[PDB]
Amino acid sequence: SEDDLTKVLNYTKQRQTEPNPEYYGVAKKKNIIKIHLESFQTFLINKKVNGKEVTPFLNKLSSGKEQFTYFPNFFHQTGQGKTSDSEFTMDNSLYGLPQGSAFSLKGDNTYQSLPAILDQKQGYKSDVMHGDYKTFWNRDQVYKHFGIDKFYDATYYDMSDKNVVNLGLKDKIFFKDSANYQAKMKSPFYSHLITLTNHYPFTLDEKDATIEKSNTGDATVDGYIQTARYLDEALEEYINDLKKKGLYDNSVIMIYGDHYGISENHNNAMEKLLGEKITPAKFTDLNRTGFWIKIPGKSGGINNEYAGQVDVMPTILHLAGIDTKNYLMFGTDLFSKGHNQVVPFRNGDFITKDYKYVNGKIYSNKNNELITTQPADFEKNKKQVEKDLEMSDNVLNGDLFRFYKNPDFKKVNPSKYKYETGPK
Ligand SMILES: O=P([O-])([O-])OC[C@@H](O)CO
Ligand SMILES: [Mn+2]
Repeated sequence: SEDDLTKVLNYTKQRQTEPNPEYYGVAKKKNIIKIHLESFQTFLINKKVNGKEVTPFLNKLSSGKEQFTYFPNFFHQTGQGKTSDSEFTMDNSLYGLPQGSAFSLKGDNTYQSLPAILDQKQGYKSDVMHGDYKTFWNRDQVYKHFGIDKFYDATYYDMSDKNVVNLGLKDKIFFKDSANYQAKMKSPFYSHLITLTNHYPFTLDEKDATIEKSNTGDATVDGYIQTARYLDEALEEYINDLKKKGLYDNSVIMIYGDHYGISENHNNAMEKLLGEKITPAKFTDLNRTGFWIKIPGKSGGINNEYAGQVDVMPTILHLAGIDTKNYLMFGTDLFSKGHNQVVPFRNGDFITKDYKYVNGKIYSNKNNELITTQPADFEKNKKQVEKDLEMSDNVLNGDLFRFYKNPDFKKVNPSKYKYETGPK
């Protein structure tokens, strides 16, 4: 069993990259704000419906002219855990499980998570804010194992009828109250805001909508337009509030969609919306969920690197100026020249710069046309993908961090974390 840990540690060594000297430690001890966009897909970026931009603010950020670096080729790598899978991978650089939810099933495993590393190395206090109750997706248990200090769940927000839609709190009230909670925190903090409104079935009260539905006839797709617009507006206003509170300029700010909102069940309506048949290759391309990052002292831009949510943890750690040689991680720093441009999907599909592998076939990214002559690096890349998923599963199924005496990590005591019921 310590042998099983050893094999995984050895496996993750070869991909390790040196930080880019232009980015290394540039955000040391700066506040880090992480904004989750529920069910957000980047096919929305620059999209118009009835002549109106669905997501006008994120369109500005995605221009590269607004202090954020946008990655248009950034993919979620989630499975059945949905939001919890995305959270898991964002804070651990490990995959979720092939079936079921790592949060629900591995909630008392041992972890060496991002928030705990930031606390230990640099005195970061961590928090999550979310307008649902704390035991959904077993977050109450899981976050103590991650070493998250505070969890502002639904009990920190007014959950009256006028304030809720679908699963709970409306994003505009969420961001407004959350900005006010962040303004009262001590620096350095690591704050994760998880939104809720842009969630299946994508229902929005008429009085809240500012764009009309598309007219595909598919209620899911047509509704998604309105909730996506609403989230875009909530976010624009949130960024405004940060600027007013003095929490914008000197914060690392990251924004990301957690996973796709529109499944292959809606291929008819998506063909109408996007004006193209939704083939398996095309659906794979639509799994782009986006990453936007603003780093103090650095200009924004567009970076076309193919990458996944596994790459976020090592990127943040290198921005903080933390040496990561001893962390068991599957991703690599987005800003390093050695970044590994292969993105495994939970189902064994994967994408690279040049081609994608989807249900046992290879397609060129240029045109999504079938490739018949195997690329030079295909067997190497396919093997990496398969071994990545298997090795990550070995960590979760063997609870392998139990056997790791890591010179750069003090074991978390989960009983030291408690999330009290809020005033609301
Ligand atoms: O996992 P899902 O269903 O996308 O997200 C739901 C939640 O985050 C609710 O708390
Ligand atoms: Mn989600």
